[PDB]
Amino acid sequence: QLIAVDEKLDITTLTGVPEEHIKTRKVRIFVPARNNMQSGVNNTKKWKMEFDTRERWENPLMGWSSTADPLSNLVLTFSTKEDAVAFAEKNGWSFDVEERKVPKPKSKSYGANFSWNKRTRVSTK
Amino acid sequence: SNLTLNFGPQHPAAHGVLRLVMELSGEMVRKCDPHIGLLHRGTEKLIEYKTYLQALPYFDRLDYVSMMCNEQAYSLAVEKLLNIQPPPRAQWIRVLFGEITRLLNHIMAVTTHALDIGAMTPFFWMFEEREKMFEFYERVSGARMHAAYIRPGGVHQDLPLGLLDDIYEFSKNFSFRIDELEEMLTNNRIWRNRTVDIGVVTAEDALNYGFSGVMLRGSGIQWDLRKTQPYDVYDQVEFDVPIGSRGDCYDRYLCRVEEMRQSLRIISQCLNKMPPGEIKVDDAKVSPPKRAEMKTSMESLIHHFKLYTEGYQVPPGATYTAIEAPKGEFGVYLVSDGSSRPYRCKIKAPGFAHLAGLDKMSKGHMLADVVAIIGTQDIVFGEVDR
Amino acid sequence: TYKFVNMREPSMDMKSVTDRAAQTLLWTELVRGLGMTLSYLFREPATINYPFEKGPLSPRFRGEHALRRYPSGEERCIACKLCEAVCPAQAITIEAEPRADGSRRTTRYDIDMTKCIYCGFCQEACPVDAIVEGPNFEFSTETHEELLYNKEKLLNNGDKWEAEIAANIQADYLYR
Amino acid sequence: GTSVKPIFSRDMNEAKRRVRELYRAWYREVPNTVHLFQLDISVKQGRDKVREMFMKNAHVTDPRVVDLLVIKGKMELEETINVWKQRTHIMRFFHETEAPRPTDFLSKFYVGHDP
Amino acid sequence: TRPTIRPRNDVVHKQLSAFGQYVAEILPKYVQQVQVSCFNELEIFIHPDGVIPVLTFLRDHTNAQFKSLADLTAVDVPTRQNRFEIVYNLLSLRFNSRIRVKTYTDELTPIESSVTVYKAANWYEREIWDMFGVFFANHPDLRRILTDYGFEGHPFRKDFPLSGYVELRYDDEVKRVVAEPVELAQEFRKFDLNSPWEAFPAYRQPPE
Amino acid sequence: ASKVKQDMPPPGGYGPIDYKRNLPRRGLS
Amino acid sequence: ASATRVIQLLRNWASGRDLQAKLQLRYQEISKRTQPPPKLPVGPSHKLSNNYYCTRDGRREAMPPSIVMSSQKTEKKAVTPAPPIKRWELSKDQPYL
Amino acid sequence: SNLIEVFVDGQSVMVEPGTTVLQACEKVGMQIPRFCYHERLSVAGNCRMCLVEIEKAPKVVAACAMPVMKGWNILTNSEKSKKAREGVMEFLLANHPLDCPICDQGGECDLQDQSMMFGSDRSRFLEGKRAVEDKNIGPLVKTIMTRCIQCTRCIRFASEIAGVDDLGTTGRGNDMQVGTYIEKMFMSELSGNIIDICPVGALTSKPYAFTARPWETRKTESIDVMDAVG
Amino acid sequence: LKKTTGLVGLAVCETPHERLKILYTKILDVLGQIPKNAAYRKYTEQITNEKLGMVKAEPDVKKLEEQLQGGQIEEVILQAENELSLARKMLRWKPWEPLVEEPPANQWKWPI
Amino acid sequence: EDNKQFFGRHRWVIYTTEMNGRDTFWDVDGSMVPPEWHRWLHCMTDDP
Ligand code: SF4
Ligand code: SF4
Ligand code: SF4
Ligand code: SF4
Ligand code: FES
Ligand SMILES: [Mg+2]
Repeated sequence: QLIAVDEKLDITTLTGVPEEHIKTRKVRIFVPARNNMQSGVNNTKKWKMEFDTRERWENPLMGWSSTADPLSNLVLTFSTKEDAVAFAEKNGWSFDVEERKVPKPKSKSYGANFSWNKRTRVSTK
Repeated sequence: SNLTLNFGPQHPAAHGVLRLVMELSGEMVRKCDPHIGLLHRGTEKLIEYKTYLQALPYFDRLDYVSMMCNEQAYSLAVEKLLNIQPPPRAQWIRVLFGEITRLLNHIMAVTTHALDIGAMTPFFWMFEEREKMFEFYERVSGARMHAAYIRPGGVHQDLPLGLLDDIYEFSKNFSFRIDELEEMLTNNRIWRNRTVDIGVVTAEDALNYGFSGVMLRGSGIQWDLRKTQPYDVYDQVEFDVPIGSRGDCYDRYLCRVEEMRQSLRIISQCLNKMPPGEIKVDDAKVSPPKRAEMKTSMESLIHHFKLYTEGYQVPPGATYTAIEAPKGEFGVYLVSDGSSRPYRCKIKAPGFAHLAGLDKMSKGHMLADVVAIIGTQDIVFGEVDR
Repeated sequence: TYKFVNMREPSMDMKSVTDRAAQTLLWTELVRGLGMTLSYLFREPATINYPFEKGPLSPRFRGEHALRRYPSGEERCIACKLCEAVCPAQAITIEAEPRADGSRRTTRYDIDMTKCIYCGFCQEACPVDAIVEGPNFEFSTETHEELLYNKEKLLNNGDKWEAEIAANIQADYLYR
Repeated sequence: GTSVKPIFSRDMNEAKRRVRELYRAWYREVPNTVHLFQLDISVKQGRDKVREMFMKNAHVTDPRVVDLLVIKGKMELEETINVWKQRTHIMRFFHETEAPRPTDFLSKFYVGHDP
Repeated sequence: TRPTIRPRNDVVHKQLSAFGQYVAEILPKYVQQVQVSCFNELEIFIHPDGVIPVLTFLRDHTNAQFKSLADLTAVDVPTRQNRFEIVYNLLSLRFNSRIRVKTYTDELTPIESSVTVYKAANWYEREIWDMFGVFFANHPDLRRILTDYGFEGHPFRKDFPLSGYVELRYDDEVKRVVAEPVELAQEFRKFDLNSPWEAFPAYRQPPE
Repeated sequence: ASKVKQDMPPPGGYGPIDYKRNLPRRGLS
Repeated sequence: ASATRVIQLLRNWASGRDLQAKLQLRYQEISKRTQPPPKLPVGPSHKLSNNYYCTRDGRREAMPPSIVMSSQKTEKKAVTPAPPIKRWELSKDQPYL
Repeated sequence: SNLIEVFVDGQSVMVEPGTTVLQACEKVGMQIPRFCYHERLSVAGNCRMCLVEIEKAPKVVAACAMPVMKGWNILTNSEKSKKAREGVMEFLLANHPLDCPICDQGGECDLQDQSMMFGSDRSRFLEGKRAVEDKNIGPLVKTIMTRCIQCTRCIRFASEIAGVDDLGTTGRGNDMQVGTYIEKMFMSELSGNIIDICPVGALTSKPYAFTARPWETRKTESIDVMDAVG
Repeated sequence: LKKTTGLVGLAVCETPHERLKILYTKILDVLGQIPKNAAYRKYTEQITNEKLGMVKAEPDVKKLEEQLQGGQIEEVILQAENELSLARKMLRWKPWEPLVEEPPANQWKWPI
Repeated sequence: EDNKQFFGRHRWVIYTTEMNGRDTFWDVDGSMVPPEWHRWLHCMTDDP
């Protein structure tokens, strides 16, 4: 009915991950920064979890880019920072978290472009 | 102790890569345990990693015997999630090529089953017709079997100017080939001894076990998705649904032959009723514009760029869409999260349930009876393993 | 609407019973099957004399890939990387830089023919008819490495097959 | 509290009992596996490999995780008994074709950028 | 609005809503939510303890005879506390209808196996266990079905890498096929295709 | 300003297509 | 084809049908491998005037599913998911095969 | 306090006086389409893309430059707003060159994305497009001025942020060109930023030309070391 | 009077009216043990009373078959047996009780 | 060509006995047809 387990959640032994990719990896939990080439903000809504970058080398034939770690393309998406922290904790990964960078509200005024005595007056349109 | 034997993967009657572990007393079968996953390529995760257009090619491959039907099922799901609608000519082309695909699958299923039973000649006779239908596929799309012709907005290209006439020429003669097959197989007493009262499944058990398609219709259940839940233009064509009475291999074989005849009927109706117009939905935000407009119009170039780089977004939601594929009810449960890549794509293939019920189907039978029962279930392992 | 396939009973009049007994004792239907096989024996076989004869194809056929040129000799490819982005198999690898004369051209255009699925999406996505799937299909190799095409191999393929590729495009570009 | 429901074992003791049952089963099966699969290892090698695999996750203190581990162990044992596994699957426990990765700082520094 | 837009069907929407209300009234102990999607698909979100009752009702009630189990799958959503979402799709031949049942579970909580209600689930549940790690309590024969023998991990998991962890090759020294850590000659190239502009205003979430 | 040319069935219709089974008697008593 | 008439008679008697009427091999009744160019009509939304996209936007009319019976929040006849399916008719074309 | 109550699609929010319609809308999560408005530059109001309908008001307003009045109900998804956005997008694409395959702004174009989201999908423009000659402003910023949409973002950035007044507009009507009017290099320690603010491929990076497409690149967040500002 | 009902494993039932009456009476008796406020009891009692009334008022098997909309009266008997078994199971389960547990805060929220 | 034969057997090629550098009396292959005759021979067109 209810055993009332009093242990911290830990599923590292059930996931089939080699211990090299559990004790050595360092995950990064963050809200991605806006692409400065565009003005849309729709890619800065959800939290993301990624892994540290590992070695990439040039494969002798065709000069392609080879890698040896399996978690190089793994990016997870979460609604909240607490959810990502819980996932990383229960999966055994050590994480670093960065707080969300929200742009502060500005004070825009069209009339300031034509100020009578202030420096904000524009010299062209 | 019962002798344990491995049937497949490298076996003539294993139908590809199926490992069957069977416990035999003598040649009696005590228990069949199918081992699958020898053709599991992780299609669903890969689909999760592609766009909606990029994932279309995977669908033909799930069942490589009736490739066009698979794309249509997927296309219907994406269209339902998109809340758009293909033009009438696209739908008529879809149904025509679906009937051609049903013909291909039935010929393959019936002939291979006969080959396993030991009747070699029928397979050779009908694969020339299969070659002609592959010619039709290649003419319409450029590939003999992996056309990727049916898209989630309609079809890719219009038919070449001399295709309907050739389809008519083939259809007006296919009946005699069917008749020769039936002459060699239907009334033969060896065939009846091999197939009658072998693998009998009751209607209630067939329903509970998840069977669909002929495996239902062979037990007397009056069910067909083209009649009860029609999708493209199937409510505008007339055909009959063959119904069995005994539930054995012989009834299912007769049902498949009659299904080929009815699909010839539907092909005739589609040939006579093909309408004019465009071939894909006239919405450049879903289907790519013509190559002539992409090179002259700025909006067309922008939409072509964004469709072939990012792909169209699909509004968030989950659907389960099923069609009456030649092997049974073929379904897809598609989950979208508002992105241009599907969040989840579960594929339901009737071969899964049929192979699951094979063990119940082969109770009290011999080894050759088990070979026959494997043949009669119309199993392809690309759709079983995914 | 539906029909039955195995719901007929035989008549039990003495003539029909005797006919059925004659069929059982004399193997009439087996003789009919033998006759059908014998009839197929005296027909003309549907076999073609490969390699001296070839099966039919169409202008839309997808075969070996090729990179095309303009009539002046300039390459059509501009390194827009649309084919690489659309490839379902991730078989295309592209690297580009400004040329010595300032043109936007590739320095690397690699196609893995063993990753490729020959779907033709690349020639659909291309906006300048640069990359095409040609008509050739007899290009089997004795080693895996020979199926890893670089830019030089694809350009040689284009130079070799242009005379037919242009005709095939001319016969089908109105359907696209 | 926590409103959690068990799989098989209510407490730690039942989980340990199931673990010991699984250990007995594997210990019994090892010689038959060595004979049937025609392995080139000794019975002692197989048994101490079983012990090592059991001890690899001896730090678990959650009865539910222990129950799931025992279930997976039963799955593997049933696969080995019925000869569903092949010789390659059995020898994949020994890593006979893998070079021993160094564990000290200096060798890792010499080899590459991977810590 | 006519040519390219999919047409709506109000009658089926009303029928499905009425039947969802009927089912929710009949089984208040387990039913948590009912939805009817705009393409006329009926979904019922229930509590994990009600998998056997609800399904049994939906299979046996005279007004709701769903004798066919079309599909049974799971969906992985890492951000939820209960990670996995179990989905049952049922088809009623008598009333020519389809219904969906949804429930939830985590990595360690088992779910009652529905082999007594539907034989078809027998393999389906196995598949779930193979690819998601969800344990089904009273399954007569639960084991891997699709993955390789002695395959560790559950591939259809969001944290599982696409190419896995091990790859196979024949080694001549030992004269067998061996598994070694995966090493790709060309790494899978990750594409960031998401547009930075909102596409559908109707699905906008409140910014809290 | 040319007309629209497309793959269409010929005016009227296509000829009838036989699909029913044709198994003669072809035997003595 | 080109078979001798005696061989034709032998084939017709052996098969029981007239093979000369329907041959599996194609000789000259197929379409020519070269065809005239097509014209391929445009479509419904190729108008210049009454063609604002917001009036033909299928993706933007999709809305989230209707929520009935949220748990958080008299006759009452029993209902079915749909009216019962009707019995199929027995194929006036060919009822028994 | 002194906050006023306004409505976005019938949803109540309280905003400071002097807040424009765009900021009030973005306080509820809705991003108004824009081309010439940059929150760190002075308001321009010329691209005309941010037009929205106020309830009971017959004329659409420029959301980037119109302060909200108390009680206004902004209708960001009304028929009038969508028609205004479609018309403005069509006018913007009337003279734009078909350069997307050769433009370095392929997957990062605000013009492309906003055409895909708020514009139409066809063209009824049967005339011939305009072409303007290219300018040379140094070895860092590459200019292809046919792609310009005359948003005057670079001019405002140079005037206010960079502090040099080299950039401007010459001519008028259709024949209005953004440039320097003389062979002058726009050289400044902040000269490169005009590449980022420019929403189209009119101004691009010259060292970066033709090397990559944005969907290919992996982005890693890091810290500058070239000075002590970090 | 009728042979070969059509479905495999379904046996043609002689005297089907008596069997149907017995099954419906048994269903009603089982439902009598369920609390009156339970919606399941009232709904299935209403449908069972309607079906029993239609069974009592039609002696012809074909006319009853058409009126029932039950699809091959043997199937009606099978459905009655299924409903009786479900009624016993539901009497054991007691699903008319209030909701056992409320889901977590964002369990069913999609997208993400 | 011989139009009296059925489709697939109405067009054929007799290969040369000596290609660029190798003797080809016995070892012929289908890759020796040049592209124009390749298009004609595969029934991709009606014109040589
Ligand atoms: S044919 Fe398809 S798989 Fe092959 S390179 Fe082109 S896009 Fe990629
Ligand atoms: S081949 Fe075509 S699509 Fe590919 S990069 Fe070159 S121009 Fe672009
Ligand atoms: S600026 Fe944008 S729309 Fe213009 S050509 Fe470049 S990518 Fe295309
Ligand atoms: S160059 Fe760019 S930033 Fe400057 S006015 Fe033109 S589009 Fe705007
Ligand atoms: S953003 Fe408001 S007019 Fe330009
Ligand atoms: Mg720019």
